[PDB]
Amino acid sequence: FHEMREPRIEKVVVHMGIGHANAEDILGEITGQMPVRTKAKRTVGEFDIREGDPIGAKVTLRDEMAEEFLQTALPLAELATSQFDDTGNFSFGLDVTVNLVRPGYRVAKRDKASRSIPTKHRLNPADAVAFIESTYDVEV
Amino acid sequence: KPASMYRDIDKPAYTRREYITGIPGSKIAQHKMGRKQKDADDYPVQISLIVEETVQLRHGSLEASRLSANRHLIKELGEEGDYKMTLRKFPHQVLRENKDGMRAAFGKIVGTAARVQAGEQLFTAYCNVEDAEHVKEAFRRAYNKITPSCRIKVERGEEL
Amino acid sequence: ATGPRYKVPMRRRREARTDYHQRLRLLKSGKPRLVARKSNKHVRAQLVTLGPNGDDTLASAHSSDLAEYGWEAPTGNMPSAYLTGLLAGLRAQEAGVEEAVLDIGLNSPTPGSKVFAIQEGAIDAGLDIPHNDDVLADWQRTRGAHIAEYDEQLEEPLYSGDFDAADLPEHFDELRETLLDGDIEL
Amino acid sequence: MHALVQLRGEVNMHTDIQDTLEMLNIHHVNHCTLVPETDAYRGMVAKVNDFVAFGEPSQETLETVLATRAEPLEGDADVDDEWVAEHTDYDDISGLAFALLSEETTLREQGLSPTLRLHPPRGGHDGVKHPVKEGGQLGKHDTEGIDDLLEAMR
Amino acid sequence: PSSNGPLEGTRGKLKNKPRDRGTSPPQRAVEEFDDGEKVHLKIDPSVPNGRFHPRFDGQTGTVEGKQGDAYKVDIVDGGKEKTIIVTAAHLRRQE
RNA sequence: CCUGUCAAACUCCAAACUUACAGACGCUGUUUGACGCGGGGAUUCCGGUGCGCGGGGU
RNA sequence: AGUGCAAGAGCAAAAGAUGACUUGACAGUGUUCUUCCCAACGAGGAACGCUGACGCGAAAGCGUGGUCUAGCGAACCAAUU
RNA sequence: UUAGGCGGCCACAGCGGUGGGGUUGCCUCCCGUACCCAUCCCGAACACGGAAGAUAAGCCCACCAGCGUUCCAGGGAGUACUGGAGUGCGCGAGCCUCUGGGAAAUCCGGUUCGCCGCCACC
Ligand SMILES: [Cl-]
Ligand SMILES: [Cl-]
Ligand SMILES: [Mg+2]
Ligand SMILES: [Mg+2]
Ligand SMILES: [Mg+2]
Ligand SMILES: [Mg+2]
Ligand SMILES: [Mg+2]
Ligand SMILES: [Mg+2]
Ligand SMILES: [Mg+2]
Ligand SMILES: [Mg+2]
Ligand code: NA
Ligand code: NA
Ligand code: NA
Ligand code: NA
Ligand code: NA
Ligand SMILES: [Sr+2]
Ligand SMILES: [Sr+2]
Ligand SMILES: [Sr+2]
Ligand SMILES: [Sr+2]
Ligand SMILES: [Sr+2]
Ligand SMILES: [Sr+2]
Ligand SMILES: [Sr+2]
Ligand SMILES: [Sr+2]
Repeated sequence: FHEMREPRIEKVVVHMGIGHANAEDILGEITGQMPVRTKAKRTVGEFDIREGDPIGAKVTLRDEMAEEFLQTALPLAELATSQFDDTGNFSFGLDVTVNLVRPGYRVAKRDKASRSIPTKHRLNPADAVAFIESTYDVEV
Repeated sequence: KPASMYRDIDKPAYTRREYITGIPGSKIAQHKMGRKQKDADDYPVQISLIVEETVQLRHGSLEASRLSANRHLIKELGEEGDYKMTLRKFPHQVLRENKDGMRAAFGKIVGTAARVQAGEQLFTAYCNVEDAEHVKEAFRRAYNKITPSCRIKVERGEEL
Repeated sequence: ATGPRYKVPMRRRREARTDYHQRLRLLKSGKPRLVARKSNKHVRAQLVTLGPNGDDTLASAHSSDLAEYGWEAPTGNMPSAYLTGLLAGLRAQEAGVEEAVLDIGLNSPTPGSKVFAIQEGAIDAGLDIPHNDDVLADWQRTRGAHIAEYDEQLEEPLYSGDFDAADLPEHFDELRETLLDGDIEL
Repeated sequence: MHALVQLRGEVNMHTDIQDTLEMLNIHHVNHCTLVPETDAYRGMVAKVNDFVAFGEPSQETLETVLATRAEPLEGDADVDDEWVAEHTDYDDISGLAFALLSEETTLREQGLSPTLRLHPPRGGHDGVKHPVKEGGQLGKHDTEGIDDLLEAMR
Repeated sequence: PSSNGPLEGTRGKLKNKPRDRGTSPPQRAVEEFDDGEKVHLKIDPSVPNGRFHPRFDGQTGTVEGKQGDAYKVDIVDGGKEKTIIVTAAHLRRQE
């Protein structure tokens, strides 16, 4: 019961929303794996006439690659209360977002007979803080 | 122009503003009169003005009658008396006029009117027992400025 | 849900189990579907045809009933998949079924996968099914040689329950041998 | 079983109405036919409703009328008990009349014209511009009311 | 009419009621009809192909063979006999 | 929440009614041959009125 | 929402978006409906087949241009294959 | 069907909620990347290999009607509208009687928290 309910890190997405690159090199070295470009939609007056074109990049970290990053990433930002998604996620920082969820998430990500996670099984801001706080730092 | 030109319902409903342009504004200044803050149920007497024939009443007549009716209520009950009258209909029907002979005769927009079936409530006033004979008089003046004959019916009141 | 105007998906689309767009293109052939479905532990293969109140399964085979012919191995792998297909394909021949079209449901058409293995089995059983040989896994991986070589990187036994230490793709050969035999109580 | 009597002429009446009448074997004003009460026949008289006079006649009245106005399928031959006896499945007019009312046979089945060609109503009818409920002579009638008509047109 | 195209004045008949919106069930698009069978003609708004002229909606023809997968249904427009090529998707059995 | 109005180019609804096919009854056709097919000859392509439903227009 | 453009209609594991590959916007010949309700009438149009040759896909299958309804032209003569 | 696969009808099946269920069984979540295959970056997904753990998700089972929907009774209503007829009424727009049909909103109480087909299976 309690084991199949205790949270885990789904993914850690580190991204840099520039606007026009040379920044791929830093993310690659700080995360470990290979990064990916980021395009945009809708023409903007801030010199964005080319729809599909590089603006930024991101990296989705999973498993160890994610934890080994968080250990040397969390000690760099003062986490707050408001800095938490109603779902149970948080973004701080070069942005760094941590997606958290319970053991049976695959049900909503798979192809065959997928189903959305019930609100009860959906993580909570409180349950989120606790789990994280219970791992090398303080809250609020 | 005479009401003879528009009083009868003899054309299709012409109200789709998305297809009609240049429609003249409504001369009807207000629809809520008296004390619009107090409720209708806070009054012992509720007298309505009922139209006895199905007709089309132009916004000019609507304003003219609503005016001469409420202008009386003001005179008799003061500018802030304990009454509250209501004009429930709104000029939805757009009117034309073929103002060339019968060639390309579809007319231009000249006004608006409110369609009212027989037996409908054009006006409904809410007053106290004492001021009941005043509203009846305001309505007597009002039915004089609209095409049909009317009935002044007391909907809530056995004080007589 | 929301109101009267609202549109609720067809039950099997709601459930995310049936791809109706692919189903129509499938049915257009006029032949029966060789429904190839797979689970975490097992593999199923049904020879389905169309019917007035719903589909009709004329023949079928489940990896579970594979042991009934001497299968002491797991049931969610390549040799298992192929064999289940061959079994199903054989029962199909008996029921009068001679041709079919592979229906892989919501599975992906990945080269060498289990559904193509299931397909190779049914075809081998004597069924005429539109296929493409270069999308099928090579004979050895079908046998289960990929797992024996995985067990070679031992140090720790691959199989928990004692089937054997080094594993036997020869067991596959034994079973296939058993099925192709004219006798066998289907 | 009802007795239909055309009381209004063909001129100006809708074609689909005039056709229905003709299907009910009635081609002239003052002509009568005996129609069974069935769903199909009910739809037919409903359509003819405003140009006809109908209702269930009494055994007695049906006999008076058959005696006086019934004709063979061909000829002037008087339809009397003797005639009825020699050509029909009955012994007399009453026998026939009972069968018609009980809807066991028809006028054709017994070699009789399906039409009773009646005489104008003696002393006149109640008018052809109003129904029975309004003092007219059109539409459904009382068993007593229909008899008064059929007898007056004997 | 203001124009004379095939879809002229066909707003109602070629539109689905909100709840019938979306892709139609494959079953009826595959239905097999036999020669001599009486079938009702009704265009399925959700199905683009294999339609007949909207003027023939409501007819009840007689299947008299097929051309490809589509059927050849006989009908009588007014007093004139016509043959209509139509796919099962827009056909229903009578009774 | 409460309170007051509408739609030829709106519709969650929805007739009467019109309409395809078939059965039944009716009527009709098999010496008055219907239904249908083939051929000869046209006239006709200024219409009008009543009622019902209209659209334009005082 | 989007789907080139009136308006109305169709579309969500798509008819939309992205990506990649591709040239079926192919040759030949028809059936049917439309044009022209009923009911004769050309060009034009569409749906649906067959033969040939191809593209894509694991395959069923999809592609006879653009989701559907507008974007069209006789004889004579010239040019062209 | 002590949890399965494929379906038909495509909300009576939706939305939301409550309770129950799994030793070598089932479905899962689950564990794991040598392979087939995979990510414009991630064994996340897809694909493959497999059981140490779990029934908390899903799923299956039982049940609740607050919202949406289906149907039924009574009320609204034989009202609104309407096919046929009238030397019936009205200056008239229009109305009425007879005949054959007949709503919608809404009120009230019930219903509905899917039904059915095929194959497999303590
Ligand atoms: Cl599957
Ligand atoms: Cl057609
Ligand atoms: Mg005679
Ligand atoms: Mg006299
Ligand atoms: Mg008289
Ligand atoms: Mg229309
Ligand atoms: Mg010339
Ligand atoms: Mg040239
Ligand atoms: Mg539970
Ligand atoms: Mg008069
Ligand atoms: Na790029
Ligand atoms: Na002029
Ligand atoms: Na549909
Ligand atoms: Na043509
Ligand atoms: Na569970
Ligand atoms: Sr008019
Ligand atoms: Sr007056
Ligand atoms: Sr009509
Ligand atoms: Sr197309
Ligand atoms: Sr994993
Ligand atoms: Sr007069
Ligand atoms: Sr006058
Ligand atoms: Sr009734």
